[PDB]
Amino acid sequence: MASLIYRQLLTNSYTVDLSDEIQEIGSTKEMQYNRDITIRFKFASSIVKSGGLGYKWSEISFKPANYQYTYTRDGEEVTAHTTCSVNGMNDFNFNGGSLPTDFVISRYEVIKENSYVYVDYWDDSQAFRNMVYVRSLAANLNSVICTGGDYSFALPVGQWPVMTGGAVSLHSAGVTLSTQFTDFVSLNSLRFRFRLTVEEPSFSITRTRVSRLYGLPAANPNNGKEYYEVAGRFSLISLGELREEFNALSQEIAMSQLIDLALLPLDMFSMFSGIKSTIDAAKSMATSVMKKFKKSGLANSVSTLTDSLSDAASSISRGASIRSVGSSASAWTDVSTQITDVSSSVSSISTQTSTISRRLRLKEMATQTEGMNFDDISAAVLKTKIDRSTQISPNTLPDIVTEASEKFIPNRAYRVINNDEVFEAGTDGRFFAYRVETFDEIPFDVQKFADLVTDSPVISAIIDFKTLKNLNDNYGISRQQAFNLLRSDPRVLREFINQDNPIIRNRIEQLIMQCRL
Amino acid sequence: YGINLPITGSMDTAYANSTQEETFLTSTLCLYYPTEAATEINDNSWKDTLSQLFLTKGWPTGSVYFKEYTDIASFSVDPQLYCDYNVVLMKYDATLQLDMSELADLILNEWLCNPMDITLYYYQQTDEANKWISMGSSCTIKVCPLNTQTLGIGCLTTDTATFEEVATAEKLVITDVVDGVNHKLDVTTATCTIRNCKKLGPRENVAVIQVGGSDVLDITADPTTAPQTERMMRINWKKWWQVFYTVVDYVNQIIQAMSKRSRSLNSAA
Amino acid sequence: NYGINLPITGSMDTAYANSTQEETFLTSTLCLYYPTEAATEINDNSWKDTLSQLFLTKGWPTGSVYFKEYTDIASFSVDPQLYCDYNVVLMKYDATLQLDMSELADLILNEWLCNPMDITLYYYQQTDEANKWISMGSSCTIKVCPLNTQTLGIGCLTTDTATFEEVATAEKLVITDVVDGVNHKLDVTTATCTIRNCKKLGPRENVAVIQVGGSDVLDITADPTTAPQTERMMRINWKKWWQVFYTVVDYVNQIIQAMSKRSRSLNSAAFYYR
Amino acid sequence: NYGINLPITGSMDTAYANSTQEETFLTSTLCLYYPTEAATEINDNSWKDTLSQLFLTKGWPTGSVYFKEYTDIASFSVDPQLYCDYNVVLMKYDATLQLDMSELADLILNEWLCNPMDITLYYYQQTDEANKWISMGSSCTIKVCPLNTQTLGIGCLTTDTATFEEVATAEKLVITDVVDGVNHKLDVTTATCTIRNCKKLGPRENVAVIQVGGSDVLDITADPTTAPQTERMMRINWKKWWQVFYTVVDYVNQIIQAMSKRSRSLNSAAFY
Repeated sequence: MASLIYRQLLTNSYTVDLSDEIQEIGSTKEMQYNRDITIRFKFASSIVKSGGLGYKWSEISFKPANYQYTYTRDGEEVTAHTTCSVNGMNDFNFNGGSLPTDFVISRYEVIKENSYVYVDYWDDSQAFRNMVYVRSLAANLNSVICTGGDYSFALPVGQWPVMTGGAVSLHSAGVTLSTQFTDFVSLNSLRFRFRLTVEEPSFSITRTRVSRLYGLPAANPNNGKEYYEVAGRFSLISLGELREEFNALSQEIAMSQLIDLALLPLDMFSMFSGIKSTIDAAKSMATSVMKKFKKSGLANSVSTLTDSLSDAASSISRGASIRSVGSSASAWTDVSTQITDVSSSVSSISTQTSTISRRLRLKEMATQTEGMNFDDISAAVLKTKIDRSTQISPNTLPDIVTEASEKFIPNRAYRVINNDEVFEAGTDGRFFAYRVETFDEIPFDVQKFADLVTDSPVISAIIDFKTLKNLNDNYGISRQQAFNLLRSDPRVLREFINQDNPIIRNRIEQLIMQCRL
Repeated sequence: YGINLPITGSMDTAYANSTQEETFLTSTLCLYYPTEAATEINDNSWKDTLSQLFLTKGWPTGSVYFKEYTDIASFSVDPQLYCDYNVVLMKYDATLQLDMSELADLILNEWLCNPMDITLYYYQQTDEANKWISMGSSCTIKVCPLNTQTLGIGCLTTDTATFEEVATAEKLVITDVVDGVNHKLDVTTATCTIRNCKKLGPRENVAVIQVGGSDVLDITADPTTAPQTERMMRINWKKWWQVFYTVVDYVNQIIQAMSKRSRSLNSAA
Repeated sequence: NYGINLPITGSMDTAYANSTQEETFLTSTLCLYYPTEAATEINDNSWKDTLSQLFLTKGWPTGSVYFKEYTDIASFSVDPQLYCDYNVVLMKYDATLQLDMSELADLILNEWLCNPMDITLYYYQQTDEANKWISMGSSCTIKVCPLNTQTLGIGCLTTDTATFEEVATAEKLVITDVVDGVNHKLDVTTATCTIRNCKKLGPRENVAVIQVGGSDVLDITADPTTAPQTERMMRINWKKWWQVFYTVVDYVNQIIQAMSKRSRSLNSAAFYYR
Repeated sequence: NYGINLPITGSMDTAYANSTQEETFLTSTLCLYYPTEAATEINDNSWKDTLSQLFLTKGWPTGSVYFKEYTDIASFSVDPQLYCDYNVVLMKYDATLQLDMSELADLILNEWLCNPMDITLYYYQQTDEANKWISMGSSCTIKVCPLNTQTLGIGCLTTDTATFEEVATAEKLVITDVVDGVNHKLDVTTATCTIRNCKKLGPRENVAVIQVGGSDVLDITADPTTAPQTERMMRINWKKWWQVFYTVVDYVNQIIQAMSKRSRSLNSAAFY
């Protein structure tokens, strides 16, 4: 369960980039409210002549244009402002020749089906001003046809060429967010963009060689109209410190109900379901949550073990001297056996065990093992509280999740059975040796340990010795059960905690209290 | 953090690897040079260029600082070592040798001082480690040894024209008198400050790097000893850009010859 | 077998083969390098000859000893085609020339490996504490410009050498050292200079720089941390030049014994050196 | 090394350690020697550069390959200093200069040991088929006078060099050979020449003289009996110089493989 969710992430990080790379290109260089809407707008043009005799034009282009107006909606007069701009315009030209007396248009813009028209809109009602958290918005608008008027090119001598025709229809396409910054204040808006379809009539330039072209030129796109209008309706659907609360919020999680929710592959789609946000948060956020992971504890560490294998299997000819408590070199055992890069205070064994725990432990998880794996107790903690909070906003979800990994279940140990011998690497401190059956302790070994750890399945000892031996005596514990209570079987464990209620309910609970972060 | 002492000696034999990777992350490096050094470099961005070069050797941008002493006398006088690790560049000026020796003796070592009132109490040094370190604008110290009666010996405790002059207008002076003898002191307190210091531990920081000559320096106040420490390095002289390149190319080597101060470590009492 | 590595049996037979000086007297050449001033002060047309007869005393056959005249530390540091088996060079303390002297010592006293550098087409970088740039000639003037990982200047424009950093102004011998592991566009005055990329190492089992005057000090470390004092680095108290030579002769073997053949040359090594 | 005393083991483990060319690409330098005419015909300010990028193809990192310009076989013969690990020298068949070329090949392609001779005070003699007198400089003119066992001339007066026997008239590189085991008073023009006594031997695991032009060979040998043909003696068919270089690049490894890396030490082959 947690197994996935966690790992599932580091698996899908490669994505982080692609997405990341988008917002750049694109980056720079509750309560519902309704309202029919009337969008009136117009284009503007810039026409620049070349110098010389006066037969040549250098540029005919679109320019943003503002419009202001008032209309009635629900018995109230609404004042609205719009700004119309275009994107993806096409550069055309006309070359009548290189003589000073030959008609030329060096560059004129035309909007076609690969172009967009944007109309920014603001009005003075109250629902509009109260839009700062937006969970969702759709518009149902009529289309409008924009047709080109004539534009005469007044040559110094003779008959004047005239650009005429051209037309496109505008269709509501995609709804976003947006905001206008003028000399002092801001005008929130979710400017829609219109996709275009070319329409009749085509355009041409009389007296020349330009006819039967489709699209709308920038020469006279308003065709003498005071404005173009698109009307319809739109519907809107609307809605350090952190830690100290997570902790307290944990002190209540049930027991049985928890465990279970650690036998359910709470993967990707699951975790970011409950969250309810304004926009593409949880989305690029499930991606940001990523763009946090690949930059933290769990990350690098795992990235290390990985190499420590390659490097030590690739080297060999020059295998690191290191050292190995066990048959032979093998990252897991040895690399920890030697790079006891920290120091002072107690006894031998414990130190390696420990350092061999670090890798072995936490680390192991994100790969292969049985029964409820620590983390799957952690995930449970998360998918829990991260729901009993309700929040939305981006800057939160990331990190906090990550950080959960690095700081959950500070310590914890593991075990490896083999011939009825529970070998328990009590991380940090301790280590014991069983006789599986009659819960007993005989000299533990750094050796027998070495290997049997390296390449065999491990177990995230839910309950360890302490709890176990104390459990075995004041109860019974059939050989049957026991054998399961080791593999950290879901069932058999769930039973007790659910049924009996003695000890077991502390070894468990205590862990919850430990994933306090 | 502090007070008491006895470590276990078992040979666990586990060296904790690297050590330069904690100093790159957590420590500051302060480079002291003379004006002439920078003037010869003649760039408005030399401090900057060297800093990027310092990332190579492993010191994060905001890590290294560049302090300009313009003379050995002022530097000797304004000693408020700013960073964790201080490596001071000294240029061989042959007339200023003792000025340099007195300054080295101060940085390279750990000092303990108390204030002296030359006006009201005639003092005496106690052991080979009790010295009088005075410094300021113009330090001029005249002394008058007292016999066991508070009477002069070769002087009249009344007229300083009979005193014995042992320093004529220095910027830093470590004065030494025959141990176990009282002396009426006559310093020019107007421009000088004289304090009674007890020496001791050597410094786990500075690293006086000497440019030029083919010196041999001389601290020990005595004649019998000559101590040569690791925090006393040398670079034959010629071009300043080269000096700095070397200091950068061997930062760790230089830092390793120093480390954590010790007298300033938190863990004290 | 002589073009590979062979390691010796360690048994303590324990039998030293006697003399050693009686093979070097017969088979080796001794080359004495001195400055002009040295000979000028001697003022005899037969000093080289007189000393040679005196050299028979110490055991060197007539045609054995040669006398080479460098007139300055700068030129000598230039055409160092050490001619004989054993070279003992006499250096007179000139205090302004110290580093000139240091750079020259660093070259003779040590074993060097070099390759040529094309300052014009490829910006280089030094690799370890043993990769240095040794340039020498008429007038060596080296300006440098450190490159970031883009081939862009750092405190300089790889385009205008007026922004470069000058690290040598007209020297006759220069061992330049830059921050290891950084590329640099170099601007030497190749007209009068030659700059080559050398890797250091083996030392010299020959020279024996004997220093006249001062209270001496030689730095051969580029770093600040180390100071190496070798046997092939001797010092004599300046009185008169005739006295210096008398001593060099009166203690030829002692001086030779502090060197010894030329491990890198000898025959049994022609492969990895020679 | 101090070692050569103890054999080496002959067991056929039989495990070839693969490639070889991947150590030389990383760690060695390649120096190309050509004549001026070669470069002049190429007429580009960036030919050295273009070829260098082309050299990355064959596997030689940018700062690896160097281009040295000899302008004549005689100068390239006088003051010798092979600069790089691997040296491949391009020689253009010039038929009048053949022996000049032979004497130069004999020097690069082989391993030389040289002691100095004092023509003034001491009349010398060569010992074996490997003791030769290699002299070189501005203008080398060597006259010789064989001595009988009395220090007396044989067909000459050790007193007047007008009776000597001229064996070299103003060459830039000369490997002189005299009847072995006979003393000779020598008369070189030491002003412009330098004559040194060399013992031959090892060969060169570097020089790969690539010959442009003609047909015909040359027998470095001084005798008449032997003719040695080595791998470090290659030949290319002339078309244009650009083509020559393209081939040298297209077959760098093949050419390098015909050499080795032992033998580089001090440049100037004569050993004083």
